[PDB]
Amino acid sequence: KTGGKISFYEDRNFLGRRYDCDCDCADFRSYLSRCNSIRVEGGTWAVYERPNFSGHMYILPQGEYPEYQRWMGLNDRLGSCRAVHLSSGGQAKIQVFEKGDFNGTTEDCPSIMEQFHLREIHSCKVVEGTWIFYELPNYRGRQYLLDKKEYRKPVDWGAASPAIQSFRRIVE
Amino acid sequence: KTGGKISFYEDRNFLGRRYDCDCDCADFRSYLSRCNSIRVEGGTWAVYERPNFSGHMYILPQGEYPEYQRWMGLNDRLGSCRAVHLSSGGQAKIQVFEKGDFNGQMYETTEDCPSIMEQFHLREIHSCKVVEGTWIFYELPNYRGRQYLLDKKEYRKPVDWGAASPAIQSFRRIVE
Amino acid sequence: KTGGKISFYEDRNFLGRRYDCDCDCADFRSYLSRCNSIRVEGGTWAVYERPNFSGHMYILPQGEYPEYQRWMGLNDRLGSCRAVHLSSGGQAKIQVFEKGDFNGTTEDCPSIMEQFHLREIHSCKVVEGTWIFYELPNYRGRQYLLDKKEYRKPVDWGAASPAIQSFRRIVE
Amino acid sequence: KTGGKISFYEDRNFLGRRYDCDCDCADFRSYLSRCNSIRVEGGTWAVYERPNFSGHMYILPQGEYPEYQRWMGLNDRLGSCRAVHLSSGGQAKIQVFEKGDFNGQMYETTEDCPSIMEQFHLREIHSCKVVEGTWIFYELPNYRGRQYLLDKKEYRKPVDWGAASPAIQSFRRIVE
Amino acid sequence: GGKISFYEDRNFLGRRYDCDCDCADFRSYLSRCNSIRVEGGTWAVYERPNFSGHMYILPQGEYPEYQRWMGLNDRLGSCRAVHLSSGGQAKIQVFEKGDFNGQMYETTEDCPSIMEQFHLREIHSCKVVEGTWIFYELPNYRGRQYLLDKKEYRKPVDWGAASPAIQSFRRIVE
Amino acid sequence: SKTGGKISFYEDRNFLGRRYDCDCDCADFRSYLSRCNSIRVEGGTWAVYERPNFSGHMYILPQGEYPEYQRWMGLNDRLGSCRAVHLSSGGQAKIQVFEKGDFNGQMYETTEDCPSIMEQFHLREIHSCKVVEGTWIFYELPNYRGRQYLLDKKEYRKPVDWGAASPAIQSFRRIVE
Amino acid sequence: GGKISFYEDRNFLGRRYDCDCDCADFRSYLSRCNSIRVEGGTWAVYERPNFSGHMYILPQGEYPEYQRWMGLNDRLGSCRAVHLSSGGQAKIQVFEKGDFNGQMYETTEDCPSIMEQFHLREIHSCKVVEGTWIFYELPNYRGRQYLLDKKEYRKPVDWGAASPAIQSFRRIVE
Amino acid sequence: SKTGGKISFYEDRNFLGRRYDCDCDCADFRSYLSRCNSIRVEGGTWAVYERPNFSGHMYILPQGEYPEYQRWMGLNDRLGSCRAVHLSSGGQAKIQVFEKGDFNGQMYETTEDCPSIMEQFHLREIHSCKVVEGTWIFYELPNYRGRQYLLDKKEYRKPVDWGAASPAIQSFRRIVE
Repeated sequence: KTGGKISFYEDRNFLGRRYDCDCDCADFRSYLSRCNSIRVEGGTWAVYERPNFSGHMYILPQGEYPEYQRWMGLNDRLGSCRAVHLSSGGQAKIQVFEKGDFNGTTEDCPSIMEQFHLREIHSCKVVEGTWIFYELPNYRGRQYLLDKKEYRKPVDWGAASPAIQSFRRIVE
Repeated sequence: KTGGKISFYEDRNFLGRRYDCDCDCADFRSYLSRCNSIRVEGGTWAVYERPNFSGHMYILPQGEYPEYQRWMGLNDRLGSCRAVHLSSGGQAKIQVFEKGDFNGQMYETTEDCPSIMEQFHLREIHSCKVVEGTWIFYELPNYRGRQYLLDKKEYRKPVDWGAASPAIQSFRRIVE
Repeated sequence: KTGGKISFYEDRNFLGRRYDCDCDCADFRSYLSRCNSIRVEGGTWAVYERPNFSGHMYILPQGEYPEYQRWMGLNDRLGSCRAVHLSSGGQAKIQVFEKGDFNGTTEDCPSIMEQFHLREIHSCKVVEGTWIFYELPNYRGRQYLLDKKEYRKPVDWGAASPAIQSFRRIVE
Repeated sequence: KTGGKISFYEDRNFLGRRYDCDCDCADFRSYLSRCNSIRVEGGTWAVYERPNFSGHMYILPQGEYPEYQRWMGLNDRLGSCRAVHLSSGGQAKIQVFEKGDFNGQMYETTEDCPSIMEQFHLREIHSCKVVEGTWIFYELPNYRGRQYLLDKKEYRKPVDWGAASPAIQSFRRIVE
Repeated sequence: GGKISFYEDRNFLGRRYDCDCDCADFRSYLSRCNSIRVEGGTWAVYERPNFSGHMYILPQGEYPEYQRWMGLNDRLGSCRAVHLSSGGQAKIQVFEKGDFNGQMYETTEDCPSIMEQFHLREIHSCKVVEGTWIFYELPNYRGRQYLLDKKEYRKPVDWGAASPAIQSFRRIVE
Repeated sequence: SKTGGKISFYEDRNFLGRRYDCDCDCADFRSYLSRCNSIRVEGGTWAVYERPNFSGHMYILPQGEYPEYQRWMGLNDRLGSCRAVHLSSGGQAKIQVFEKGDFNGQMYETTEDCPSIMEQFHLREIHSCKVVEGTWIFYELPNYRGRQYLLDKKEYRKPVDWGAASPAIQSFRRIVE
Repeated sequence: GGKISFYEDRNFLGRRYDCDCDCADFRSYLSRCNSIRVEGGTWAVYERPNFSGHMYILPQGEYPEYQRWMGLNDRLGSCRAVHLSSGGQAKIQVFEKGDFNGQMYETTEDCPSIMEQFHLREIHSCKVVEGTWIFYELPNYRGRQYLLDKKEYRKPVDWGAASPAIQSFRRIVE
Repeated sequence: SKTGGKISFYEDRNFLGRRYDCDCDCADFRSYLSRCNSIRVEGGTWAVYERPNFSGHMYILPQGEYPEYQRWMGLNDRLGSCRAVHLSSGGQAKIQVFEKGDFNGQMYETTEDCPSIMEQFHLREIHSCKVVEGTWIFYELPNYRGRQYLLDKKEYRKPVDWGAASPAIQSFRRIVE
């Protein structure tokens, strides 16, 4: 998905004619008559026996495959491939109960009061992803980082005067 | 993930002495008098005012920061940095359905499953909605057999994967 | 398509947050709020105002674009991109009339007689692509190369004893 | 295209002295006693037995050749190489149709067209089948205006490009 | 910039996992490791995850069988990079007169005025016991620069000076 | 030492004009550059010289980007030679080892690797040690075999201090990097 | 391995086209060229296509305005790389006795037996007028090797030999 | 000279075992490698030495891959230092120029660039010339301005021989690479 490449050799042991794919190729049978060994430098890839992403599909993580049997393959007939994009951003979500612990949406909040009629924030638990509390609204002031765990109060993180008033999501 | 990188410059506009970090640095005061511009070429980084990750912290994601006001810093002192890891392995989950459009019993995990008859007692998987991640179905257990690839979305019948059969007995999460 | 990359900056003059795409990205608005300048190192790219390849689409060859107006853009709203694969292999086709000049399909021929009941080859003209005549059948013996022109007889290329008896297509 | 490369080795199995070509070499006898294996990392190459591209010729496309019998050579003498250029710019063409599913007058070029009213006298393009290449439609002439991207296939109505309007008056071929 | 790469089959084959830094776990990526290529740096490599179990250390080089690093099996789970450098290991001796006579003053730390720290006008000879040092003609690290990347220097010209006028010096780190 | 590092000289300010790249040491590039008003240092630390064959005023340039020569405390724009500074990463690395615990008994001091305690000294076991510079590797068996323990710049009153569950140590090496 | 890169706007902006070799045309890719970065090699750059019109030659360096290479306008259409190297430019003088006395014999070509070509047992001094040469103790380019990468050598030890036994020599090319 | 080139030494045959990379000149890697049984040469030509500080038997290794040391005519497997051979690309490059056509009249010979024919000689025009080594650039105007003509290793009986439509030539440079 970023820094990924895959190379198909017509012969075992990374010999013969060779076809290199960075992104997806619907059909490369015009370049290779067979494929008996594959190097995948980056990323994970799905390779299909036949073109336009049809046929038996095998999955190849990065690694070095000198015989098709090494990628569970059946014969030596492949014709198309596609890079799989592992979901970079995932379960970005968070809950805030502010004062104390509890009962006192998933996208950034510039204004504690505007986006949510909550005075301040004094408790909160993470579900997935990493979040960043900002002291003043608009994401200004001191920054504090929260992994995907659960925090009991402004002391479960570092902010003596819990003056949190904004929150952004990490994305990678 | 790994493979990140970040370069700190002495002067504004990516000029002066330059220190390149590719992992975490408990001290770069023996290299850089000050910091006045940053280039993040990969990853997300946590930069610190003082060595050993003390002082004020600023979170920098990829990009080109020609002034320290551009990462909202209070001055040009920095002495340590750490790479925020974004939770990947340990982020995805799945729900598999016994009877077509999500009828029958609804089973769910975020682990894997080498034998669904052993793990879940089902023989065939007729449907499923993947909450998060990308997954692989294999016709037979122990992960051998025909493979079908599933991304984050829903599957009313076994149509979207590449078959007209329900036949599967193992699946696995992709982490790289 | 091979050795291509594109970088979106949220600020003019290649400043600010930056998102890098190798292959296609259906949606990157979670990474960039705006886009005011683009570097495309390799290949040509289509960028769409909105995600999943919808909206106004602009085309960017490799080059360096410091304001959106420089890629004919309208505002600073882009959300998805796709690399365009310029057809590598094209009008691979050829005609053979053998003896003399004339009246005496587009894929390789191991056997002059088997694939076509033609004795030998003594004339031929190219339409598109590069072809390679082989002396003996099965692509053996002397090799001769033909660009996409038109040849009058075995002397329009180099093969005194015109013993051509096979033909392969170039692919790049 | 350009960006190719090819490496010649003295011994079999990619061993011995190594000469790397990235463009055409009229002589490499002052470098390599012999040639017994080749690695083509990019491009398609024409290798020659004698310097100044004389002698027997063998055509090598990307790949790993550990013996000279593997490129069907007669022995290990080589002294020159030249990079077969595969005809790109000058390979594609288009046919544009005045009336829906290819009714009306049928017009065709392989050049470009900055103003189709000027070039062809049509006001709107309702259909077209692209024989070869990838092309760009712009709503207005001189290539400004809305852009739609077309690959090699057919278009019954103006549906496959991104509009419900026929409005166009310029188009261009992509060469890179 | 170090790199280490784990292979699940002998002779650099199978699935491959790459580290640029420490890694507390690879069990999710590789099930066995039977060979390694270390392209930068030297690594502590551990049997289980979280840097535990038995530890083998690996410098640059290509290891095609786990025995070739003395491992007892193909089980490995974490690795962190031996980065130890301790740039804190430089010492220099400076003398008032030449050929290492006069008041002699040893320092492991930089010096912005030797007139201030040491009450000396010139330096006429010098021993570098450890490290690499720049000599400045003026205090506050300005003026003519001289690089002392050797052992001993008996008169100023040895470091390529035509005057004993040197007033500050500092160490190069890497 | 060695490994990668690179240096670029521009005729004009802000990284403009004819450019010259030093990969290793070059004693005269006067034939490529008429002067030098800006430098880029990607790798390593360089000494640059006003005149060829490593003479004249020298300035030292670490990694960094120097848009005009006053940024390298330069005096003019005449430069002619470039040397890369090797900054040895393998120098003083001493280690003390004792036959008794808590630093008692016989004590040897050394700076070089040792295939065998019993061969070069007359200790079977090793019960305490001091690391004076560098970082070392202890082995269970002679000739750098057996279990490995990684020892850095600290002190060790008993074996368990370096992780070992016994005093059995019979070889050691220093690290080089 | 040379590279040159054409930009259609001043200051390295706009569409960009890259050459590794000669190129008879860029009109299909760029309409103007207003600045160039030459990262390897030196280039003849031509006004029109097919290496015609006026010619400007460009070595490594970053040219942000076409005037900075002395061009009269932003029109350029082809370029080929000045590769001229003429490795044919090496000459060596060898002498029978030392300090450049004895029979003296000049050659621009290699020599597999100096006993055969020249009727001499040893070489006792030598002048390298141009190029770089290896000296072999035995004929047919075997035996102890000595590298002559300087100007003059008055006795064998100068090239680091402890005997005048040298019997063949050849030039290094690049 | 300078520019990129690299050299790799392996402890064991066929590119196995501990590895050491020389980027520039290294005088003692005995502390990294115990011996050397295979070498990879990516860039340039190297002189390798049996013993440290550039002494012992030396062998010369061009680009290539040498799986055992007999492939570099080696005698044993002791190596200790490495020097990269600089093979000057800018040496003898002579040029003769005449005031008359077909080599008549005054004739100057030179090897260095020349901002002005009228300043350093008393020719206004240039009608013939010989290039004895290298390749040169003729300019219309003094100080390397005006129209450029590219001259290689040949001879030129009249101006049109180098492409020019007139004898107007008033400066010239040699190429360096």
